[PDB]
Amino acid sequence: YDKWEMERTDITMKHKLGGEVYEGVWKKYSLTVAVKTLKMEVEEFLKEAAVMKEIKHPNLVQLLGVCTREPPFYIITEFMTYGNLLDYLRECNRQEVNAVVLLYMATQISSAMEYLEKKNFIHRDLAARNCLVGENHLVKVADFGLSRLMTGDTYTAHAGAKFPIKWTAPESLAYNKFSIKSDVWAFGVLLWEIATYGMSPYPGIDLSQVYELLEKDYRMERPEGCPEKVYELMRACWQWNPSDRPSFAEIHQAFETMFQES
Ligand SMILES: COc1ccc(O)cc1-c1c[nH]c2ncc(-c3cncc(C(=O)N(C)C)c3)cc12
Repeated sequence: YDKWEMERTDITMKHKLGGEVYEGVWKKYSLTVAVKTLKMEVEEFLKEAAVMKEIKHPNLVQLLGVCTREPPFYIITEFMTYGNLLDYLRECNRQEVNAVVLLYMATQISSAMEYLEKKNFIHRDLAARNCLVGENHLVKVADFGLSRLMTGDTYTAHAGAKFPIKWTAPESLAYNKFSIKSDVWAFGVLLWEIATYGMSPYPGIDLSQVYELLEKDYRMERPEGCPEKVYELMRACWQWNPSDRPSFAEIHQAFETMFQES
């Protein structure tokens, strides 16, 4: 798609942000942008740009342009001024980022995931570190790793793939299998990260025993201050059987109701 194509000279790099990711300026609009460069495999990078062209949602990071004719290749996106959600929650004023703001953040993220669910994408690395925060608690999900997968289907990760174990669904840990329901599992963990203002999940629990614990129905306990209804949602996301987990449309509806009633 050539409406997306721009010359690399249209952008000036201002600050390196790691991970081959720069804060840049789109000079004709004096616009601050994020720029991902390639110093992963080329074809993988180009397909990631291709997927992002199809994505249009208020809570998914918006593609602005690509430079894909000649190396080095660029993917240019909107810039989210406050950076990743994990550090944002860890460093925030909790009187400002209070319970209703946490609900608002969860509603936004579930809205993005509902859109992906509907458009046959999976994310596969849903976590606070991969959400970005703009002004007035706007949250966007980073969408650079999206894979096409018809919502009824399963992706099998390449042999020897390494996971973020504590965000990873049981079926992914055991069988390298991913679906939108494994994104639902990860969303549950993300909810826990939000509720704890960015605590690390399963604290102190040895990574090699996480799977064994999950199969015996161990789950993280309700965070201090966490509303019971939100915790119930976490627990639904963490059902062992992927088909028992709620869809993102249901999750989003549930949060929309909670947020509106707050
Ligand atoms: C081409 O865009 C990307 C490619 C890779 C990536 O990981 C993210 C982005 C991305 C898009 N919009 C963004 N808006 C803002 C920031 C950003 C600003 N400041 C600090 C941080 C941060 O938390 N750390 C550096 C740890 C992130 C990143 C982005």
